[PDB]
Amino acid sequence: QVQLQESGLRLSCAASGHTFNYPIMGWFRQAPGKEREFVGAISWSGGSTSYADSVKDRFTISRDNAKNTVYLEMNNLKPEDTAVYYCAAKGRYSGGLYYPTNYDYWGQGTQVT
Amino acid sequence: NMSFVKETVDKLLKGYDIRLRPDFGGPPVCVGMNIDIASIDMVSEVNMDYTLTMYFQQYWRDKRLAYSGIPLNLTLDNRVADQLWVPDTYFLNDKKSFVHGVTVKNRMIRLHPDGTVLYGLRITTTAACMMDLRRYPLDEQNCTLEIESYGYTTDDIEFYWRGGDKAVTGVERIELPQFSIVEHRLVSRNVVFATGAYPRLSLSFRLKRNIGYFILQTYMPSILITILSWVSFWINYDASAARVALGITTVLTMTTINTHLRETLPKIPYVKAIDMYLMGCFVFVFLALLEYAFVNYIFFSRAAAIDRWSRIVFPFTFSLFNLVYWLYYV
Amino acid sequence: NMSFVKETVDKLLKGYDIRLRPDFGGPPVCVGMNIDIASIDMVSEVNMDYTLTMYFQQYWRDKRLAYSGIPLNLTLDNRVADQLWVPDTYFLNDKKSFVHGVTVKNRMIRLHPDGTVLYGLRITTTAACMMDLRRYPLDEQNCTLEIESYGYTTDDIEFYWRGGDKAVTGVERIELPQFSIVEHRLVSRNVVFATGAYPRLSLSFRLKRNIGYFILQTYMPSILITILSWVSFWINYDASAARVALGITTVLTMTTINTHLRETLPKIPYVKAIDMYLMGCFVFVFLALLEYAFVNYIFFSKYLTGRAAAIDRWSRIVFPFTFSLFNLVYWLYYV
Amino acid sequence: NMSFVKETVDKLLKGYDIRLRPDFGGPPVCVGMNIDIASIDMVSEVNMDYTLTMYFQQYWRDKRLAYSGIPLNLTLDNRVADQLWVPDTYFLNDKKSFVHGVTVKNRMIRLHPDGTVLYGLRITTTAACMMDLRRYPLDEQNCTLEIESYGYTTDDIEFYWRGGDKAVTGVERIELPQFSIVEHRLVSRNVVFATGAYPRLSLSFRLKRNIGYFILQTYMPSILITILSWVSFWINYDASAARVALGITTVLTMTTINTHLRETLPKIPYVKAIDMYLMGCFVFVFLALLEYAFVNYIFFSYLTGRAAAIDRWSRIVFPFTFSLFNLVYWLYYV
Amino acid sequence: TTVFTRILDRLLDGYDNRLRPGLGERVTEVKTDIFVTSFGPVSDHDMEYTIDVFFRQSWKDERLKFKGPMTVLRLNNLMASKIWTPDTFFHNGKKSVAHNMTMPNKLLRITEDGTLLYTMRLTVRAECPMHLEDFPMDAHACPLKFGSYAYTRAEVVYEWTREPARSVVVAEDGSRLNQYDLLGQTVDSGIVQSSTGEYVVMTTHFHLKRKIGYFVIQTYLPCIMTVILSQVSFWLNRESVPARTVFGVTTVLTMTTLSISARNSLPKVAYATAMDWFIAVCYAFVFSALIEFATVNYFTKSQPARAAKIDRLSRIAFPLLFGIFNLVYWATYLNR
Amino acid sequence: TTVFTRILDRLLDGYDNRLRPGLGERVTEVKTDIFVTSFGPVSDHDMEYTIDVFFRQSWKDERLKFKGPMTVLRLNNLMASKIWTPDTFFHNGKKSVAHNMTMPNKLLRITEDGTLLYTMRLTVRAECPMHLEDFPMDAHACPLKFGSYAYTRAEVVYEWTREPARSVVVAEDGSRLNQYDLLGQTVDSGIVQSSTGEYVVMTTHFHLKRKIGYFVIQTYLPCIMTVILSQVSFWLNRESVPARTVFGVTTVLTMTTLSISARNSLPKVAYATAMDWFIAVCYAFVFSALIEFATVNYFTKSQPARAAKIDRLSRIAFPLLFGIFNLVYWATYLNR
Ligand SMILES: *[C@@H]1O[C@H](CO)[C@@H](O[C@@H]2O[C@H](CO)[C@@H](O[C@@H]3O[C@H](CO[C@H]4O[C@H](CO)[C@@H](O)[C@H](O)[C@@H]4O)[C@@H](O)[C@H](O[C@H]4O[C@H](CO)[C@@H](O)[C@H](O)[C@@H]4O)[C@@H]3O)[C@H](O)[C@H]2NC(C)=O)[C@H](O)[C@H]1NC(C)=O
Ligand SMILES: *[C@@H]1O[C@H](CO)[C@@H](O[C@@H]2O[C@H](CO)[C@@H](O[C@@H]3O[C@H](CO[C@H]4O[C@H](CO)[C@@H](O)[C@H](O)[C@@H]4O)[C@@H](O)[C@H](O[C@H]4O[C@H](CO)[C@@H](O)[C@H](O)[C@@H]4O)[C@@H]3O)[C@H](O)[C@H]2NC(C)=O)[C@H](O)[C@H]1NC(C)=O
Ligand SMILES: *[C@@H]1O[C@H](CO)[C@@H](O[C@@H]2O[C@H](CO)[C@@H](O[C@@H]3O[C@H](CO[C@H]4O[C@H](CO)[C@@H](O)[C@H](O)[C@@H]4O)[C@@H](O)[C@H](O[C@H]4O[C@H](CO)[C@@H](O)[C@H](O)[C@@H]4O)[C@@H]3O)[C@H](O)[C@H]2NC(C)=O)[C@H](O)[C@H]1NC(C)=O
Ligand SMILES: *[C@@H]1O[C@H](CO)[C@@H](O[C@@H]2O[C@H](CO)[C@@H](O)[C@H](O)[C@H]2NC(C)=O)[C@H](O)[C@H]1NC(C)=O
Ligand SMILES: *[C@@H]1O[C@H](CO)[C@@H](O)[C@H](O)[C@H]1NC(C)=O
Ligand SMILES: *[C@@H]1O[C@H](CO)[C@@H](O)[C@H](O)[C@H]1NC(C)=O
Ligand SMILES: *[C@@H]1O[C@H](CO)[C@@H](O)[C@H](O)[C@H]1NC(C)=O
Ligand SMILES: NCCc1c[nH]cn1
Repeated sequence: QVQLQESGLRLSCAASGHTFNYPIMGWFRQAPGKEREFVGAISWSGGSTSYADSVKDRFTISRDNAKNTVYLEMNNLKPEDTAVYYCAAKGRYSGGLYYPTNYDYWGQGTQVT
Repeated sequence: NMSFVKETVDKLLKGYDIRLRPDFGGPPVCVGMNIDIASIDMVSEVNMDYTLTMYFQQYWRDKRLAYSGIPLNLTLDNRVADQLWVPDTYFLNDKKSFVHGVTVKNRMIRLHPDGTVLYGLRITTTAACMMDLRRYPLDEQNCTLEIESYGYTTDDIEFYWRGGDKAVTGVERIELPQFSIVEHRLVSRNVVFATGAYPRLSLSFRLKRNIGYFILQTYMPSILITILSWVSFWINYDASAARVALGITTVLTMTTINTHLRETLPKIPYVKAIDMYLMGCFVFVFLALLEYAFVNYIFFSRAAAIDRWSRIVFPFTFSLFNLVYWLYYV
Repeated sequence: NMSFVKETVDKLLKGYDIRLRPDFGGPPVCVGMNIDIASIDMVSEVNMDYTLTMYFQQYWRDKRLAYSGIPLNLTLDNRVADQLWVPDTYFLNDKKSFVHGVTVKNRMIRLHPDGTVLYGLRITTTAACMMDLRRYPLDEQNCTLEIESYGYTTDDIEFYWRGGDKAVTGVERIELPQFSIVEHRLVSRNVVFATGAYPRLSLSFRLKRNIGYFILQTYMPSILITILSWVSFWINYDASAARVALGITTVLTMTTINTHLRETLPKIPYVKAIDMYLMGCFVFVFLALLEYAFVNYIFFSKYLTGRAAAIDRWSRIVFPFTFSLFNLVYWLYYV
Repeated sequence: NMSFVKETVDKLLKGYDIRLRPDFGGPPVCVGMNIDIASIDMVSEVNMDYTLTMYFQQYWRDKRLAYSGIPLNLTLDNRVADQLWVPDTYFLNDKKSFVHGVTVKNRMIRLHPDGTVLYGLRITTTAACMMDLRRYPLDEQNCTLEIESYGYTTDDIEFYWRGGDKAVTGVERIELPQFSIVEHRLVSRNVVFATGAYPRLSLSFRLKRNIGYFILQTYMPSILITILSWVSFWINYDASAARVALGITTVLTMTTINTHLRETLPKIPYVKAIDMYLMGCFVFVFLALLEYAFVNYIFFSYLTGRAAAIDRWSRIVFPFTFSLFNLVYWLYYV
Repeated sequence: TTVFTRILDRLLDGYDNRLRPGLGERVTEVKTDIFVTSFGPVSDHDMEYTIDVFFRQSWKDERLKFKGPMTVLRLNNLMASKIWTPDTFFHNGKKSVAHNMTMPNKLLRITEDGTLLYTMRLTVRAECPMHLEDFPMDAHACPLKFGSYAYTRAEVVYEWTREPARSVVVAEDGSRLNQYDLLGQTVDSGIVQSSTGEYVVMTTHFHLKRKIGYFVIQTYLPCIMTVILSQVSFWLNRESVPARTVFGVTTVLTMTTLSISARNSLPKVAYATAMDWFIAVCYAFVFSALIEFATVNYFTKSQPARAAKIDRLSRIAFPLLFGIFNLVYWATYLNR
Repeated sequence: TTVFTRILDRLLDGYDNRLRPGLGERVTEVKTDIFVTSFGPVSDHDMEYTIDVFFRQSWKDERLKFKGPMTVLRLNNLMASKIWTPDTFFHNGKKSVAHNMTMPNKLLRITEDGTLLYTMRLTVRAECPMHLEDFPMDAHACPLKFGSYAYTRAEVVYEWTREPARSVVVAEDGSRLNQYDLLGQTVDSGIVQSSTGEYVVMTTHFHLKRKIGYFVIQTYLPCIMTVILSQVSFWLNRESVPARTVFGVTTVLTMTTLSISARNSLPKVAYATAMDWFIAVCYAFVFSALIEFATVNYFTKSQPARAAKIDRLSRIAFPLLFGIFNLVYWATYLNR
């Protein structure tokens, strides 16, 4: 089991447990009406990252193994981005990165406005 | 008595469309899978995979193949599998797999009067499971065999471990040379792809590397060679040839071990516990020659002190390093 | 109904000439493609190749296979592909490759009512990757998978990446031991052969080789043995046997590690970056031995001992400085 | 006219039962074999087998396939081999074999007007070659290729080498790296298994191993090392460090070369006849260390006279003894 | 001429090859025999051994009764695909290939009474467990088990063609064993239980005995040479510190080198073999002999009488200790 | 739409793939062409070399004459199975595979005049003789021969499509040569007599030159350094007997290890090529150094005046002799 904790513009998602078994870590966001959607993802090594079209070259995802943490950095914020953000972890073989169902563990929603 | 079964089987197959699955418009067909693990063969860290051999059975219900008047459930020849629809099951971890063909393509088809069909194979795969070698050789491993339907989504086909927890058998009889299977787990889930949702089965083994070979054949040489380097302290400083010979040849033996032990496991970037121990032993043999050089420099520029202090410092420091290493990795 | 779909499918294949492509006389047929990489398993420097497993989907339009009445998809059994036309696409870089066939030939056929066919394969290829090891192991490498149609020229078939840059997926599923994928690229172009033009897609990967293992394994033993050689400076020149044994055994160790590490890489004529460093360390230990021999010749062959001590301290202050300068130059040049 | 040949070939394959051999009820069919070798490369000792590439041709007579009106000799496509009956030969020694398939399954079918059929194949085979390494590398190996009928007993088929001793060709043009084909033989025999008696042709080669590579790699360094031990005898008697280092490093080098040369050949439970030389040289170096230790013991435990006498005796005896052992070894083996 | 063609055609008159003979009547009996043409190398690294055999099977089929001029007719391999045959397979096979050179190496024979014989040439790479605790003085009993795959005991039952000991017979010339000796064999039959049902499986155990003549000159002789090097290290005087030092250190180096070399050419295992015990004891002897010099050189400066006493005691004791250890080791292992 | 299906059906009506064109009228002239996409690595160990080619064959078949809307029909590979094609094969091939990724990699085009074009992607692993007398500085001419298997010269005759110089073409990017340089190719045709008859054999030799940098850096530099160590061993004082002894010792040990390491790379040729001569000369140098050291040590006490002369002679002679040996060796071998 993998435990993830959120802190936080800049946001941090820590990780503890069998982090090796769950390499990909993803960020999702949700408005009170709008449903959960895939904001971004980063692999275990951190050399490969993916972002949604609506958050291209404005968001940034970095990975540090000092304490198994990832950092999401927002630039050029807009009023439509006010939402609660989740950090989740994916298994080794669980299919596409863009679907919340594949991801197993979820971090507590952090509100941003 | 005999021709009756012949005409019955002929009647079953004529008009049978292999292309269309059972219940094309109906609910999805439930395919109950079952595995008997014949033996888990070699597990190469170099190849980052493990070879597996397994009797792979799967049950489903095709109402098209229902027959009556023949109480004996028929065990048909394997060739009839060409004439029947079967699930498009496959593996994700596999890199090179094959069905055995010794005197016959190893398959079995068993039909039942109600319409249930049992389809069995004897498969041998080379399934890839990535391994975390940071704690190597004191590491745990998780190696998984995963089963998917290639074409049919969850709306068309459905999987379930037949027999529940008892679906996979024969694991207890397996005796790997080094690894030890501490437990196995069966999981069934639904994986969402771009095309759609697909059914997933998974059989995950937890492997613990038994530690009675590397501990005796790898760490002990280095430890004994470090003690060998420490023996140089008790020799008097005047015998320069003996001291330098002992130190330099200890370094030579250490690097010989280092360059001859590279055939153990493959290229990986991060440091390993074995590499940490080797590096500690290397530096500990080096500081012996370094402090001997300091002894010579101070003497020829009082020194027996340098040596006396060293005789207790080096074993104590190495013991501290060993305790730290064993506590950290165990 | 069950029999309705059966007779519809039978009607579809009836009169279907697999020898002729769709729109035989008309303009070329377009064939979108998607690749989902399961993993890049091997990257062999001895063989100059790399293994790659992928789900390869092709998508085209065939008006002959259009059907009506049935309002949902037809996910047909993959044996139907035996009696249908499919594009003849091959990877120009492949050496040994195969379609996975565990329990069934891993293929899929999906026909849509408008006539569009989706054909999926599960392929493994040992693709060739020619690579320059001049900067090895501090090297930023490139590999490619190079798709092309064999039978049909550009006048009969068109290739494009379905979904643009998002056509290739699963890059995050690649976790090589030593390499890290910096960034990939997709290219489409027409290549001219003697027979004629041909469409041609190219997937490209830029790999960066991790360095820490190379450091800990190969490099710091060389620096360690160099300072072993240097230790001979802080020994009285009278004890000739000690300095002789130290220097000569350091040279022997250099030879041993060099000849035990050279065999790993292929036979590459130009000197690699690592070979330069090993030769530099060899030169340093060799010069240490030579200058000791020079001191011994000067002394043996009051005043002379002063010259010997002067040379010894000069070497003591010069060798670390020169080696640090060389090491900094080497690292800065290659980084 | 192509249509005439068309209808003739079509008529030949009407009522032709592939299941039944030619002359099913009559006397056995005679099959004449012919071989043309291309290479015998990769004569592996570790694998105990050799790779052979061969054009293998079979001649027989089939009355069912006789035709008239077409004077020419019909060279048909290889696919026709599936329709016609062909013999069922098989190699006993083979481990892995295959027919070449570059652009076509490499086969040839030729029909003569009198019903005679010629069936040619291009086969690669990895045939087992058991080797007696008790004289390695000074050995002369004998190994063969056996060709047997699987299904048909001697009463249903009989083999013979077409052209007598000229059946096998290309032996002269074969150049192995570390071997030389001295002689070759063809033999025909009957083998009686439980089921019945079957024919067996057999082509046997006697290969002779070269020596220059082996001597230059293995024997000469041992000679140089022994001469270094004799230098250790000659150098002094009281210079302990020089003599002791020279001897102990002589032993170290001997075991080093032993380890490097021990991995080339496979496991066999006897002296390989090259191992004997290494053990002899190791024993000589060992006695050099032993006599040096004896000299130091008698000297340190009058005495100088004894040490000088023993040194002279060793330096005059050891080279002579080594030469005698070398001559005995070479005369025994070579 | 054409009589046999029409006989063969009449045999396959609606003959369904997908049904076992006597499907609803009784259990078909498949008498089988094996002729091991060759016993390939036993690869301990790959935990397997190869065999090349003529696998024979024989069963009575009522549907293939006939009446013709010749009692027994021998057919090609095409008829084999067109009739029912058993589905025998090897339980412990790894990757076995049915030879296909020239044409498929099989034969089918049919008799007037419906008796049918079916033989095929096979190459089986079978895995057999090995306990290397007594390595290299270790015997093995590698099994070869085979039986039906689809049909159970009630549907098919196998049997040995003749008396079981004589059923499996090994060709004399075809040994192909370098470091093993085929010390006879045994056969047996039994009923294995599985989830699908109870199957009939027959095993044949081949008894092999490893030969020590290779491993002795591989490992055990150089180790003894190094131990005697340590003994002559003892025999030297006390003044020459570097001589005894270089003996000790080089002996340690050679011991380590050969110890890793011997371990390298072996399969990985989680316990110490006899060779491991021997190597460890030899390493212990070498290290003991060097620390004895460490003590002697330490004590030589002050009160050398103790140094002489311990040197004499070590010279007396070390060869005797090594000799009794070797005698105990060889008596323990070679006697069994 | 469906007119082309009717044309194809008409073409394959009364068409037999077993009979070549002009079976009793004329000889079949099969023009051929090769385009080498990639010249695979040259494995000197296996006496072989790999190559990847688009092998093209063009011939006229009057049977396949059609008049239709389109001039050229670009059919798929499936038609090639139901049509006559030449029996071309490579005489010197070892183990070749015709790539069939996705679909069989075969291109078939039919022209209205009956002309055919049949292309296919091959990976040929051919055998190349290697006269390694001047190893590692030896050029080679690796051949590739091909021709019909079944048809003699009187039946099928091959030709180069365009002029022979431009016929075989090598792609520029596809080198795949690590330690070899391709110095162009030469093509030719000829007649080979055999047991069956005369056959047309078309040959193309690829000229290769070894790249020396890897071998010089791997072998000659370490050997030169070791002999230089033996040289500088002279310059020390005579009384330091253990010093010069250990120089001679370690130099010989290092040279033996380097000789073994250099030797493992070559194949099993039974003749000293050029590295064997260099290694033998460097042996002779290091052993001469150690031997004359032993000589001067022997004379160091009885006649301590000739020792200085001998040392001076050694210092002036051995380096100069080695230098002239290197000069003559390199001049003789490089110029060849
Ligand atoms: C070695 O490593 C592998 C790989 O990481 C581990 O496998 C993981 O194993 C765990 C334990 O089995 C798996 O966990 C579970 O997921 C199941 C499927 O989940 C979803 O799907 C179902 C069905 O559609 C939904 O109902 C559900 O809401 C999810 O959407 C669950 O069914 C499991 O439930 C169990 O736990 C819960 C919570 O405690 C209970 O309430 C249930 O009653 C039930 O007991 C479970 O949540 C995990 O999915 C695996 N990882 C994968 C597939 O990537 C191995 O466990 C590990 N160890 C060993 C020894 O192999
Ligand atoms: C690993 O290494 C390989 C080999 O070098 C790299 O592959 C080259 O990759 C680049 C992309 O980084 C390719 O550049 C592309 O070619 C396109 C042309 O395709 C055409 O061919 C002709 C062009 O005359 C036309 O028929 C037609 O346009 C075809 O499309 C260009 O369109 C691309 O862009 C350029 O032009 C436009 C307009 O002028 C500019 O705005 C762009 O900025 C750009 O300059 C581009 O040039 C190149 O073709 C590849 N080589 C080969 C031989 O094909 C891999 O990219 C590398 N890996 C990585 C990850 O970079
Ligand atoms: C390499 O080593 C192998 C050993 O494995 C040699 O093989 C033997 O080769 C010899 C000669 O080539 C063979 O000798 C011949 O056997 C023939 C078989 O005939 C059977 O004939 C009757 C049957 O009732 C019986 O006599 C008996 O059962 C035979 O087995 C004989 O017909 C031959 O006879 C001819 O030779 C003899 C002797 O010269 C004459 O007196 C006769 O008149 C007649 O001319 C002959 O005896 C032997 O059988 C082979 N053995 C095996 C096991 O195959 C290779 O020859 C050898 N080759 C090289 C190059 O070194
Ligand atoms: C045919 O196979 C079925 C398996 O589905 C057999 O059915 C069962 O009988 C056994 C033994 O009594 C029980 O353990 C199972 O629980 C039964 N399962 C059912 C009825 O679904 C059946 O006996 C077999 N028949 C023959 C003639 O072999
Ligand atoms: C047919 O083959 C025979 C075999 O020798 C030969 O003599 C004859 O000349 C051939 N026929 C022709 C027309 O060449
Ligand atoms: C060889 O084996 C194949 C099975 O893959 C079989 O179809 C064929 O008939 C056999 N014989 C030949 C000559 O190919
Ligand atoms: C291999 O090539 C053959 C050529 O006939 C082809 O039929 C087969 O499909 C190929 N195998 C594949 C694509 O896996
Ligand atoms: N079996 C899922 C294949 C796939 C990949 N991508 C989309 N579908």
